[PDB]
Amino acid sequence: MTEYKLVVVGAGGVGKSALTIQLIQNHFVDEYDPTIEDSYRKQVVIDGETCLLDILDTAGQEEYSAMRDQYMRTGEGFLCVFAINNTKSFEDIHQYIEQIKRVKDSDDVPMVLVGNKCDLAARTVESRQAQDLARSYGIPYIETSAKTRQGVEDAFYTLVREIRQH
Ligand SMILES: Nc1nc2c(ncn2[C@@H]2O[C@H](COP(=O)(O)OP(=O)(O)NP(=O)(O)O)[C@@H](O)[C@H]2O)c(=O)[nH]1
Ligand SMILES: [Ca+2]
Ligand SMILES: [Ca+2]
Ligand SMILES: [Mg+2]
Repeated sequence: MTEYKLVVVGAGGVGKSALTIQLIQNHFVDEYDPTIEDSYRKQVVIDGETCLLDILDTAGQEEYSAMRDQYMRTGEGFLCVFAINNTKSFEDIHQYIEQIKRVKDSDDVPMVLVGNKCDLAARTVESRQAQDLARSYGIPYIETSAKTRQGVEDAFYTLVREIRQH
């Protein structure tokens, strides 16, 4: 079947694994469990087509930035996640996008900017500023909550569609 190599990237703690676990396993990891590198392969039906999601869940850890070039090379589409209650993760997310473009020698690589944790009250990143960043890059912006599942399928399936229409 058609396969989509998705990579989830972003600062530590933004909810990369929670987004993936919510998508693939229909539940929210309310727990501390840092990722090194994790891979999920789930066969889904998206707009009537059977396809294999091959999702690589990466580490936000401040080191491990050598293992990062290798999965950016192989990755087909990228979920670029920050948390709407963590301005630093937003500020850091431009650096991931830049590294994706450098490692893939392209600025037309399918990407979705994801503002996660949108259930929380103490938001520190306004949707308007996330909008501008996504617009400045030519990529959609989608807010998610891995806790309530809001926007989760939307974020991942839009990424698949960005790949399909690329
Ligand atoms: N309220 C809320 N908490 C969330 C959400 N997503 C993740 N969290 C919480 O935030 C923490 C970090 O989640 P996690 O998915 O492990 O983040 P990560 O980006 O995968 N971390 P790492 O880079 O270390 O692998 C956990 O306590 C998790 O339950 C969300 O959508 N809403
Ligand atoms: Ca290069
Ligand atoms: Ca181009
Ligand atoms: Mg994780």
